[PDB]
Amino acid sequence: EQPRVGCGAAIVRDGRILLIKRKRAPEAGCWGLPGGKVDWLEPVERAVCREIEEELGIALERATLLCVVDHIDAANGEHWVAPVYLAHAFSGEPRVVEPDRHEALGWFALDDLPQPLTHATRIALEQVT
Repeated sequence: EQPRVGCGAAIVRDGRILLIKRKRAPEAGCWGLPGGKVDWLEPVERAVCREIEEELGIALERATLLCVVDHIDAANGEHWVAPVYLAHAFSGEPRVVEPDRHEALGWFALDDLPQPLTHATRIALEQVT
């Protein structure tokens, strides 16, 4: 019926980005930015923090707006619009908190990215560098 609101985080340290590999559709088997849906009555920035905490077990500090991703896929019947925030700083150490949803995690150099990447990640990366 109508477009849904998502969000994401581009977590970058030392010219490397933190990517997580999805097990489940959509975009199953792709490496991508952490993120997810914004909940009813939740500010978008509190959603980025919560969702990265839920997925990676870390707490973002000082995340700034980077871009907005259109995820339009008429064939599979979905439309998400997803603001993506850049973060250089956080507390805790990243881990796959939910083994049912993700099966790998890593720091990758922006010139040597893994494949395949989620659409959201390709668009985000065109902004960063």
